[PDB]
Amino acid sequence: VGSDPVILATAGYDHTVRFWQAHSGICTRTVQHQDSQVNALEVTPDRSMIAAAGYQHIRMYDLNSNNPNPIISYDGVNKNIASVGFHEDGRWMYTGGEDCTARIWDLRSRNLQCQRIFQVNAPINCVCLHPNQAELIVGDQSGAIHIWDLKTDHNEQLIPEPEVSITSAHIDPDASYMAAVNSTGNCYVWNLTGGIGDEVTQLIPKTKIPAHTRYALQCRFSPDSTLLATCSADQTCKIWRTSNFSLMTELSIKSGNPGESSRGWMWGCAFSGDSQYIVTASSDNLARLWCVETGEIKREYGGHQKAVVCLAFNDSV
Amino acid sequence: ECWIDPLSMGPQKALETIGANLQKQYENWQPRARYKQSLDPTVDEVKK
Amino acid sequence: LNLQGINESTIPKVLQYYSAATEHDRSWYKAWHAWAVMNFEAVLHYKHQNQARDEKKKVTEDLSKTLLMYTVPAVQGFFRSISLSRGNNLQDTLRVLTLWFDYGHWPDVNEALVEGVKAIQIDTWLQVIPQLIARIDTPRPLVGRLIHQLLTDIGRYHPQALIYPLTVASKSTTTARHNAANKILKNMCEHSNTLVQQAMMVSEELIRVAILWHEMWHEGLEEASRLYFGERNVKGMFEVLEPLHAMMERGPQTLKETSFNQAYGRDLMEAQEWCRKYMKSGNVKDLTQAWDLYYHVFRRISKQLPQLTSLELQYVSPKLLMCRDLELAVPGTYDPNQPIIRIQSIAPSLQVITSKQRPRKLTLMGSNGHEFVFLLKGHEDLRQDERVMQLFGLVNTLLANDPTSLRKNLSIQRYAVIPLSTNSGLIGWVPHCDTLHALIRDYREKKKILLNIEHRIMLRMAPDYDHLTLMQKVEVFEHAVNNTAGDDLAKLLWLKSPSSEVWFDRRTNYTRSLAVMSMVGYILGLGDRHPSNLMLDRLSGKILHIDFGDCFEVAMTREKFPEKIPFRLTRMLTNAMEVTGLDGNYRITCHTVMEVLREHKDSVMAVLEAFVYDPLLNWRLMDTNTALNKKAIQIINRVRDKLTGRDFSHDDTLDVPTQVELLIKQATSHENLCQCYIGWCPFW
Repeated sequence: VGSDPVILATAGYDHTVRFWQAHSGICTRTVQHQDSQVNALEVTPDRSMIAAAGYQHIRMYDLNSNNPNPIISYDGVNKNIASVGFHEDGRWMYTGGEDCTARIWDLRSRNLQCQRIFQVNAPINCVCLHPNQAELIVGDQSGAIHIWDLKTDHNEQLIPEPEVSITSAHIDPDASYMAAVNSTGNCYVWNLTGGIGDEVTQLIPKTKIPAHTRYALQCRFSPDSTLLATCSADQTCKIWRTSNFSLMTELSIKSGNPGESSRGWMWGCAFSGDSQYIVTASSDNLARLWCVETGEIKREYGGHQKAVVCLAFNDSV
Repeated sequence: ECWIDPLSMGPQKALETIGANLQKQYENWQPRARYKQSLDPTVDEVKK
Repeated sequence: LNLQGINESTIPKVLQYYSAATEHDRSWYKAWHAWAVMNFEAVLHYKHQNQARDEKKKVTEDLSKTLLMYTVPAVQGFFRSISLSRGNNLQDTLRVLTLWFDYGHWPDVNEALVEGVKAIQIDTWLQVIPQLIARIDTPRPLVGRLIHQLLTDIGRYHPQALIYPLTVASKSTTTARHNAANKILKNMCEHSNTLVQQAMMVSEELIRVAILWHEMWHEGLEEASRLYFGERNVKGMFEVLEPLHAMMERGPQTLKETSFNQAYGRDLMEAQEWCRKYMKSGNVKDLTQAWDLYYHVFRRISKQLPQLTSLELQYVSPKLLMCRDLELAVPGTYDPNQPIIRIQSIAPSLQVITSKQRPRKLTLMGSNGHEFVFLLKGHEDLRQDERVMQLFGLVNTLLANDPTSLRKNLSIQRYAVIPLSTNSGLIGWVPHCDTLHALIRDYREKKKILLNIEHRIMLRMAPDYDHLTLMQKVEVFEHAVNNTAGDDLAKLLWLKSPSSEVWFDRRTNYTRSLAVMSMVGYILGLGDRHPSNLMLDRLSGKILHIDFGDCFEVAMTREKFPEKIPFRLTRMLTNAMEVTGLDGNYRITCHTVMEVLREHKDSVMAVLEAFVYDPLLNWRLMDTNTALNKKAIQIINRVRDKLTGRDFSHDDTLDVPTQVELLIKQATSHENLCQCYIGWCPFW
């Protein structure tokens, strides 16, 4: 799990976090997570310990040692933790909850209490750390994206569309484009002005992609920054090319038969180390390692009793 | 039943109450005797 | 006004106009009503501009002359517009009360009111007897003296309209209310005397019936256990229990109270000895003996309470059994036009309903010969319901006047509500009704369907449903809705109906009545509409709403399980309607109701403002908060915005079709429905 270069954790409503192997597709070890589900996993850049954000506790399990109890159980929060970020230095950790109060947690510090807080109006649905490690993008249920600066605290609130919950938002590693997604199924792309010291961070609206008919759930650029995977409740994980914003490949898990209601929502999109493959979790209890160019399920992972809401993927050498 | 309306008191209490009153009534005539009620008894219960 | 607005320059102009109109047509109702309401708005505009400017010496003295310049015209005008309307004066009469209560302590406003009260007919005031008695103890002397004198003359003609609310005031806890009520009763006695004695007894006996000693001890020990074991509030625990000891210190007045003091009373008095030893010693071993005795009787009571299925008058209150051919009339039946349907006799048995609150089922025989069934609720304040029924009366009047509504036979089904104390009161039992939950339960037991099937499917798919995120909840909810055929109510409405011809009429009535109460409930703010709180008439098919405990978006305000649904428009109700959907009868009916209410916004606003501002009902708003005046102003503003149609966005006014469409989407939205507490049953 830890000693293996690739990691692929998985977790959902069954109170487990199963660490698979990409080359085989065999469950190496499970880990218990009582009292709640897991809403979002996250491997640390150092790769020393995974994270598991749940209900009123951000837990962080060990990746190297096997079968251990949670190393950290950061309590003292409420109404779930929607997401978790991680600072590339490995000191700071970000979260977002439904209490309308973003936070930052010092792993190095022994203090249980958090460090800083950025309260907002509506519940925070998603966090995303900007690769420069200076700006923290923060979506919410009212529609308001924010950019809480990590040095000046100057939040530049911005609402692409009034009264639509923005469910996820990601920014590519090259800081070129930033994508956002809402429950209507649009994909608002924003061109990042090149400011670091100035921190202007001006968001220039490029294209409203009519991505899906029904609720969209997660978007994420590739490390190449050529592709933009966009998951939704229509059981299709579309992949949009960054240059033309066109549908290069449409990965669907539909029945192929009109008599099949609520097969399962698709909310997984993690690119491979080189953007050749793409992992994808679905509510049919099955992870799926897709192929980008062809669009074929190479391997299927099974054994989860309940739905699968999270993924983790780490090819860091 | 034993000068007690059973449906007024509800089923279970009424059955206990009638047994108690019936004991008192008999205790007017024979006050020095061991009374032992059986209320909707089984066969073993009657045997013992 | 529509072009310019309300400001310093328009008011002198629009008054010049309405004055001319009044001159050219003296008799014309609308010319006086518009002049009066305009003056009244010129009052409240300059009052709120004083608080906006002066609050935020000479200016208030100028304001005295300024408002009194507009207050005396308003009063004289409303009194003339009351006589002319002769049957549609509700709005005008309430506006008179608001003016009287606020400014009537002034000599000049008092004079105008005195001349007016003489001129106006005494039948008009029967509409607003609740609002008058609410201010029975107004600190201002010149106001309160004229209230008494008016009530006196309401006593001398139509005393049946006064005895019930007066008897409730006469036994109020606060000293000034009861004193005023008794002083008025002293004057009422000379005219009749028999009425005062009868109503005082009947009400005392009904209260005794409404809450028995063992029921009071049960609720008291529950509260005292939560204070002691939960909060560790020992002095507050004695405050809960010491009234119950003083309650029994009257003694056994009925056979039920005798048998209570026999069985428990000895232990309670012994537990009081340990309590009184603790008061002068302060020992844990002393007070634990009292809680042992308290939990002994509490467990015995809890065992008894299921067995109390019925109460006989011979035991519980023999006074009421003796009562024959009372002149005191049946509650909420008195009409000045109809002949008084006085109480013939009370039935001997009381079918106690097995619920959380354990209501009784009182039934009275009328002198006309018809039986009148009631529901005797205990520890549930019914003054809200009384005020809400006054609102429904007004709305029914408005729908009767509109021809479109009249042609569609639109109306709200309402029932009698008669308070007896701050806790208890009588509710009129609506016959041929049963709760929606009961109907669905009985259909699903017939068809062998699991009652909690949708909930079980959800917990199977995701056992952490309560703790799931919003998107997760929406998925689970939708998966349940797709995997359950939601046709139980439509199907059972068909099967129940004897013939198709009747079924169609029942379904038309059902759809229209539902739409009417959806819009009215939205404006009023009525939340907490789970299927136990709405009932269906098994003959007419009309829907009935009950237990309006939550109003003015209290459900949205509360942190725990907040409800984001304006009115109940669930999938099962939609299926019960026409196959096409809400687009047909439901939408068209909603448009008509909304248009009429918007047209008559002034009348609706006047009624709403009076009861909200009432000090007695201020408690509910204060509890919702976390001063009192600021909270009330915000609530009124929200209601006004809904009638205008600016509720969704203040900047842009919305037309009636647009507003209705947005409301329907919000009510039926999956995201909003999922958040709702599971007891609300968003799946049915």
